[PDB]
Amino acid sequence: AFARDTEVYYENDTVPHMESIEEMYSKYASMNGELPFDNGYAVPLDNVFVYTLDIASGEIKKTRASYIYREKVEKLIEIKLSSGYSLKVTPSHPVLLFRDGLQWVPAAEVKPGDVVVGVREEVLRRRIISKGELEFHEVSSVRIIDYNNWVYDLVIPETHNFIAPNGLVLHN
Repeated sequence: AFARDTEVYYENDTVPHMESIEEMYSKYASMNGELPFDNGYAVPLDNVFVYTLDIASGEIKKTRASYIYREKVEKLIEIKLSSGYSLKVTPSHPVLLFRDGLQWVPAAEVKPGDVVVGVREEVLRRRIISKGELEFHEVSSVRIIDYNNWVYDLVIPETHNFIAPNGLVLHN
């Protein structure tokens, strides 16, 4: 799951939005209502789409996202890239790395010097979005953060990943 300030890129109705996952949760809770589930809460999404990468081919396509779920968590791992971007996730959250080949590795196994996989972000702003160009980012720091707040998961029925506004390929 993702920290509240994780930016997400999505379309609804045909127009793009870029906002934090908490902002997006709050928008759809205003529009659709919140459902208590497990120790958390879920909100339904209507005609929200995110972009996803077929990692083997490099084809990017739109796919629907159905729900966002949130729950409270005490500690997260922050993976700070040399670029300055931070991915703040729960410790078992899979992160797409290149080590000996492309591999999903849980966040708690990521180390400084690892490289995280993304696409050139310009691809999300093209009129037609078809093929991604991969780009790798080096991990500078990995540390535990005292978080004590809501973490967010996106339910995407057809796929295991979606693309962030900075192009990172994130596990759903």
